[PDB]
Amino acid sequence: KPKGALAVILVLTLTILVFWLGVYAVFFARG
Amino acid sequence: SRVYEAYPEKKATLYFLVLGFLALIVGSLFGPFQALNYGNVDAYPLLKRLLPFVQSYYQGLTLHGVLNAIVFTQLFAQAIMVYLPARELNMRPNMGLMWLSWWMAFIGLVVFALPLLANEATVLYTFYPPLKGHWAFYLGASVFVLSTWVSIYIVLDLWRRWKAANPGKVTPLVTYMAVVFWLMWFLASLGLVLEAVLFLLPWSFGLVEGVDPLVARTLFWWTGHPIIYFWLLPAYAIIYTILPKQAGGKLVSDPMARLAFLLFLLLSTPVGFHHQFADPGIDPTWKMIHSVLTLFVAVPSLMTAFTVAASLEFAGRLRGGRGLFGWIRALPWDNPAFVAPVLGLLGFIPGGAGGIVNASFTLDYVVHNTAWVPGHFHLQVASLVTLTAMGSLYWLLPNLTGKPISDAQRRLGLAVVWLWFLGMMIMAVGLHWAGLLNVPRRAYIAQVPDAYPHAAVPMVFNVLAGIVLLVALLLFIYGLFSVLLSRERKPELAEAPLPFAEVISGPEDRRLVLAMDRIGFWFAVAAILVVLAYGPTLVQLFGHLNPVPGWRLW
Amino acid sequence: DEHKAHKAILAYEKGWLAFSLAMLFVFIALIAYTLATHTAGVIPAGKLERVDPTTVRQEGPWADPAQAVVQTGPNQYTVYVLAFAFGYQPNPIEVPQGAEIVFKITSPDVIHGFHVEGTNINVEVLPGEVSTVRYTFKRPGEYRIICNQYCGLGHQNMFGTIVVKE
Ligand code: HAS
Ligand code: HEM
Ligand SMILES: CCCCCCCC/C=C\CCCCCCCC(=O)OC[C@H](O)CO
Ligand SMILES: CCCCCCCC/C=C\CCCCCCCC(=O)OC[C@H](O)CO
Ligand code: CUA
Ligand SMILES: [O-][O-]
Ligand SMILES: [Cu+2]
Repeated sequence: KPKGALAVILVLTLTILVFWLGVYAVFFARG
Repeated sequence: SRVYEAYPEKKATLYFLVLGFLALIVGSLFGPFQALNYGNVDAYPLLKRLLPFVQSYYQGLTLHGVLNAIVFTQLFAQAIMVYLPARELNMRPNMGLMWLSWWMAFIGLVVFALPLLANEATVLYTFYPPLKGHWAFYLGASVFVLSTWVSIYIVLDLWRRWKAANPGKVTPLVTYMAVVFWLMWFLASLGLVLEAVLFLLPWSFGLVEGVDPLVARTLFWWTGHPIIYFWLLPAYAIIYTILPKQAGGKLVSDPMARLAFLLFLLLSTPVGFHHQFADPGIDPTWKMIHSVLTLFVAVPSLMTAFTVAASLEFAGRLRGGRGLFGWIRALPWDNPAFVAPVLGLLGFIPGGAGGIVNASFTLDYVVHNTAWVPGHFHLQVASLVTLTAMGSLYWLLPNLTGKPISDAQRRLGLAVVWLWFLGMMIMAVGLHWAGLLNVPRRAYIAQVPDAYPHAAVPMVFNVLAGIVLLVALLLFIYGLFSVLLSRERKPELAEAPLPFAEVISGPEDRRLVLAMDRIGFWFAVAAILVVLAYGPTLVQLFGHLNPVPGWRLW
Repeated sequence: DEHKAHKAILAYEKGWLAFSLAMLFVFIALIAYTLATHTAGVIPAGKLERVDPTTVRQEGPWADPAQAVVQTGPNQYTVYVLAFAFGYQPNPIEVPQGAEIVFKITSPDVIHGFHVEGTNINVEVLPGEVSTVRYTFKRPGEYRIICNQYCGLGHQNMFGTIVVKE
């Protein structure tokens, strides 16, 4: 298994999710 | 040089690269001042003492955007995506056309540059009507961009010649990238060519009284989305086909690389309403459709993330690294051609995360036209693309010129790329954060020092970024000039093969490669998608035009 | 070995790509949700509503800013806002909390933004076009309007005010 490539995509997923869900929270807070 | 007589394409490649890096240098001079500005520090008095022709923050921001994001990126794309496919095929580009594309770019540049420098087109790099720039800015810029139509013809010619010699062979990888990339660009470019020919040119010449701002923006963003993929793909061609060798490994999938590029050809253009989520008179169902297709255009970079990470992991394992992080430390961190794109790829993680937020329709109302946007795009173009081009100085330059890089020049390149990277990271934090605080983009905010009190903390990151990047830029200028003006020349460097990677062994899905090679077909699909995505809206706009007078507010 | 690594890389890549697909689709569904709620009022009306920027300050609903706020329903007000170089009229815009506000914004000159700080109102204002957006203010008080589209050298100081009355 490509463990290092999986770590990278993990960091990427967590970053996408923190950004997206963060802004989604902001959006509703200003709604 | 007997090298330039056999490979005249090295000299024309060099001219594109050098012109591009000169534009990057000049446009980037304004960057530190803009970063200090977003840190609430006004250094424009100093900038104007040094460059007395600069009349305003906004004139400097027009120059920065045009020179860095339009001129430099285009020149690099024309260097890379002509020269690399020509070397892979070992065939000569049509040199008459190559030269003509260069002279068009150079001439368009010089012509647009005159009103820009004279404060006659301080309309920014988006030039949105009714803001009305001098006719020479629109003409110079039109001729600059049309230079790329010649490049497209160059590469399609290479490919057709090769295919005629080699019927029933699939297109070689680098060539396949460049062909789909230039065809994508042709379809992409038609928005702006239309905006220019039907509206901007006749208007700035005095032939029509006004321009409808909504139709001009709609045609602009048809092109302005895919132009970003046009900046990005030449860095991707290096990252897929050259970087794996520089890292000490191999590209892990040729078919996955072709597939990413094929997704970019289909999805780069029909998506521009994601720049118009806040625009009146475009129907919301259409915005949602472009939002969905925008999230799809994310797929090829999501795919690229894994193909490339696995290639780098592979190289690190070849070089003795073990564990879950040992592969990272085993990579050639002493080589700037390796380090620059890798750091740019790391910043591209939060870069791409912001882009997926921006694409999300209603979420765009939180960030649109705020400092977040520049936060996102400095990760993508000013960091990934620019750093990948900077790292090319370290293999491409010697290959084009026979000029050797010394040990001392290699180390200074490492320092430049590290500081550039860290500066972009630090500024991304301050701008993302200031944008979440409603600080607007495109604003001389240091001139309203009490308007943004909540932003005091990200403002310190912007000041720090401005200083870090000033230092990176100065070292870059010193470095580029040292290798450019350098004493020695070893022609063997100009004659060594480009450092193209091998592809890892294992099959390779021929059914898929063959399907992907149906380039006429995929091109017609990409075109139909653009008719479907844009046709209905543009038929409604063009049948209800409302041209309005032009203004000069600077 | 290379055969092995290659097979394993593609296997896991297929997995990542399915996952990444799933996540994008969840975002799509979460976006569709916003579109069904009152929060989607800030999306501009998709409707072309053409006006003449050269006479907008002389005739019609933008020509008298003190009459720009008009009750259009039992719990709804329509506000005719002019964004111009370099300010907004009326100033202040005064509206009751908890009413639905339909903002009809246009410009007599160049493009301006209309970003109401603290809210999702964030709309481009095009000369010759009316931007229509809806919002209900839940909290009384003073909200700043920021121009976020470069409109010339007065851009950084182009602000307005909304006052939401208890
Ligand atoms: C080259 C430059 C550009 C890239 C690329 C780019 C990508 C995207 N952007 Fe964007 N952008 C938008 C959406 C996206 C989306 C969906 C993506 C996507 O294509 C992103 C996909 C990418 C990813 C999902 C990241 C993948 C991660 C990778 C590939 C790195 C992996 C790491 C590795 C391999 C390293 C590991 C190695 C180790 C050693 C650990 C939207 C709206 O939807 C707007 C309008 C916002 C507004 O309100 O105005 C916007 C605005 C802009 C502007 C402003 C235009 C203006 O002046 O008004 C520019 C210049 C720009 C540039 C760029 N943008 N963008
Ligand atoms: C020394 C590095 C540089 C720094 C410190 C820097 C800083 C800045 C800042 C602070 C802004 C926001 C200004 C505003 O919204 O008013 C900006 C705008 C911009 N930057 Fe850079 N920049 C740098 C290099 C790059 C380069 C390399 C690219 C492209 C390859 C680039 C492209 C842009 C463009 C496209 C904009 C937006 C222009 C506009 O809104 O009209 N920057 N930069
Ligand atoms: C505000 C945020 C600013 C901070 C920005 C930082 C973000 C991450 C920084 C660097 C990533 C580097 C990760 C990998 C670096 C590896 C170098 C290495 O492993 O060196 C091995 C040794 O040299 C044998 O070759
Ligand atoms: C060896 C090199 C590493 C050294 C790098 C330091 C690393 C990060 C920390 C601070 C730098 C901050 C620079 C910011 C400069 C002044 C901030 C400012 O303008 O202060 C405003 C204040 O918040 C209201 O008045
Ligand atoms: Cu009005 Cu900026
Ligand atoms: O432009 O994304
Ligand atoms: Cu885009």
